[PDB]
Amino acid sequence: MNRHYLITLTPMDWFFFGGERTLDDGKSADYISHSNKFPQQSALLGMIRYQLLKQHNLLSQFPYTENKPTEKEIMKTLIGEQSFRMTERKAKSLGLG
RNA sequence: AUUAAGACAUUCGUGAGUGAUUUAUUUCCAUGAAGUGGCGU
Repeated sequence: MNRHYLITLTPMDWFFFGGERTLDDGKSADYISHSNKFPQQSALLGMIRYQLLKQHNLLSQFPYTENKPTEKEIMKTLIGEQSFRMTERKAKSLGLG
């Protein structure tokens, strides 16, 4: 009913985890891009959602579509209807699928 | 779907320009074209 897994990630090559991308904003990029030693938990959650959408073959491919609202419902109940945001940081549930 | 995706440390570039294997050095030093007469007593 509620199965728990342990997921181990083995780096097969050199990895790069993004930073602030800038000490300011506007249009500037950073000439030196530094790698965080750890990814954000948002990255882990998005990886889980993407892999779940890969197992159940419901992926967003090539320009743009509307994804067959029944498929929209199944994707909502699989991965949730929304990404990780800190607006719902006090919500009692993860809000995902 | 995850501070994400795309991005050759690459383009142009003669190991080239000036440079006498030249300067100094006697094929020279020593050396007899010389030696001897013979026989007919």
